[PDB]
Amino acid sequence: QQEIQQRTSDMLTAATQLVQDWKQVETQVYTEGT
Amino acid sequence: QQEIQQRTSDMLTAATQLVQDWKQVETQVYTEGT
Amino acid sequence: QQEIQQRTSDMLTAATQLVQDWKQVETQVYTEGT
Amino acid sequence: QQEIQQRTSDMLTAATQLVQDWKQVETQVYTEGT
Amino acid sequence: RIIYYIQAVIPGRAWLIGSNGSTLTVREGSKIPGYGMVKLIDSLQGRILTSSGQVIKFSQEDS
Amino acid sequence: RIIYYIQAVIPGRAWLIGSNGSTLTVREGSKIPGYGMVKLIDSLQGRILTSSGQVIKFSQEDS
Amino acid sequence: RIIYYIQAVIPGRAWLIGSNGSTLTVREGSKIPGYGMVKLIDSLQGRILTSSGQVIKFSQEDS
Amino acid sequence: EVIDKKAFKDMTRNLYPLNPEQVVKLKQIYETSEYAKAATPGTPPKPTATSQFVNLSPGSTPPVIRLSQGFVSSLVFLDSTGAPWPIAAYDLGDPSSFNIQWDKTSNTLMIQATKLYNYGNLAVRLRGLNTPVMLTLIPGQKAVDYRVDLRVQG
Amino acid sequence: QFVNLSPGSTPPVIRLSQGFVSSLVFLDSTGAPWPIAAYDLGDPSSFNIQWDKTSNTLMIQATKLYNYGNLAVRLRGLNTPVMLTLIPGQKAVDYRVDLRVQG
Amino acid sequence: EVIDKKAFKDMTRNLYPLNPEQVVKLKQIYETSEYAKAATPGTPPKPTATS
Repeated sequence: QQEIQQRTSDMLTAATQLVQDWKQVETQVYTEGT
Repeated sequence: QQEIQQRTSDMLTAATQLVQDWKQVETQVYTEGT
Repeated sequence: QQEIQQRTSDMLTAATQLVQDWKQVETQVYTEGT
Repeated sequence: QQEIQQRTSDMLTAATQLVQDWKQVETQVYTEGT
Repeated sequence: RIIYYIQAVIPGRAWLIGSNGSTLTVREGSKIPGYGMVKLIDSLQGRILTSSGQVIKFSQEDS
Repeated sequence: RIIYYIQAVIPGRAWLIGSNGSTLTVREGSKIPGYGMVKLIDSLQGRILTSSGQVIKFSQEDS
Repeated sequence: RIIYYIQAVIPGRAWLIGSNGSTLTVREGSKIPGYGMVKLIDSLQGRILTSSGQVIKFSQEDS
Repeated sequence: EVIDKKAFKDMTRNLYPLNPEQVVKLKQIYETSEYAKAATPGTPPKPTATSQFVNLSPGSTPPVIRLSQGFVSSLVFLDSTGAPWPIAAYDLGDPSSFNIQWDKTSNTLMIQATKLYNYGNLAVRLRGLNTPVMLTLIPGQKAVDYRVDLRVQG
Repeated sequence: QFVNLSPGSTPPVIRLSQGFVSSLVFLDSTGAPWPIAAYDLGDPSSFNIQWDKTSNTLMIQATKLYNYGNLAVRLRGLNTPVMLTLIPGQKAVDYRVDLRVQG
Repeated sequence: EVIDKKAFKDMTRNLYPLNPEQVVKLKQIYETSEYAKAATPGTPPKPTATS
């Protein structure tokens, strides 16, 4: 059943990839000018 | 059957080359004057 | 039937020749005056 | 009959010599006067 | 009557504008005025079905 | 009537200008004044096919 | 009638100048008065065939 | 001299191994491939402009603006008489989704959608207004607003 | 072409040829020049432009193959910027367009 | 000449394994994945002003 474990390997890499896609949030920017 | 897996390899290399051709975003540019 | 593929490789050199021989483009040459 | 490719060898070297002779074109010169 | 158009559509929430120019926004669970209740909203094909059986979609002039 | 000249032929879009100078864009799913409804927008050969069965083309002068 | 001559020959189009000073460009599918419809275009040797069995080429002086 | 004739034949076939017809064939192949690359699946959005009357009622809803990636929209802000009200300052969330060029003493905003579909919010403080105006910008629809004019209540 | 300022009016489109210079001099309803205060243009990778900071004339170069973009131009006496869509890859190329403002 | 035609076909195939329609449909797959990535679960909230 090696297809099972290689499938879990690649989808776990993809899951960690989407974790580092989603765990960050950028901030605001307030701009003032006269 | 036994010769199609190398056919797979050239497909993805062109595909992975193509896959970052859309991710970039061109910056708008503004020019002043007098 | 065994000499097409080595002959094909020479075409591939000309194939990869023309893409960089075509898709490059130089920009304008604007001239001022007074 | 080994004479087939030796006459090819000196053929292409002058041929590769001759093609780039037509390739280069120098730009013209200009001279003012006062 | 007042005819609504889809001014915005994502999965989940929808934004609509009356023929007068009014503003509204709804989800699948809400009471839609003049149409009863919201049956089904799909971001695919841009159609909203109501409990009155009436369907609200894009402007055909502005699609 | 309106004699539409092609301005931009692309997959999914169409750009036309009539004989009276009015300019507009249209899509595949849309109507057409003076020709009914839009049957086919063809990226190939610069063809616009109507539901009433007509072809829209360039000016012969303006190729 | 109006005498046309070639000022430029390319693949794709053709460039004709009349004897009066009126010039234009032509494609494969088009018409010209006094010669008819362009049945074929020869990019080689600067020859343009038409429907009336007539070939427009360069001038005798422009040679 | 047939030896030299065959020599000329083979030096020709190795000096120019590529046919001119094959050159034109691969050129059309290049054009077809790059046209498929630059082609966008689905239909492109309809380019349009709008002029909206903003309701600043506390019980009301904030305005909603459709957008699309890779295009710049101009939003102008005038009073109910239509006179050009300048813009004092703003506060924008999600910098990586919406590119923005702001002329500091103007009345119009140029907004470019940096990301594809994720939506954002923006607050703008005007000159004499004690209360800022907040709007939602949502990219990725079949309508692209090229220019939006905003008639405010005040 | 004469442009129009109504929101329902469709924005004008310009056919383009790659690498060939397009000259655009902007004139009013009366035909007099209306000088350009500023401009904004997305995708410099697809559109190349020289623009002198005095005249109402734009030198436009289509850099890419089929990428269409938008252009906004603020004139010396116009509050509303003029916004047009330029697309390359048509069977004609406008060398020069005479565009007329309402104002 | 069949050697030449086979060589040109093989060079074309090895140059571009992907057909243009395959390129377009994989671009469709890519942008569908982008829509999925931008998709947010649950009910999105409602903006409002309060006094």
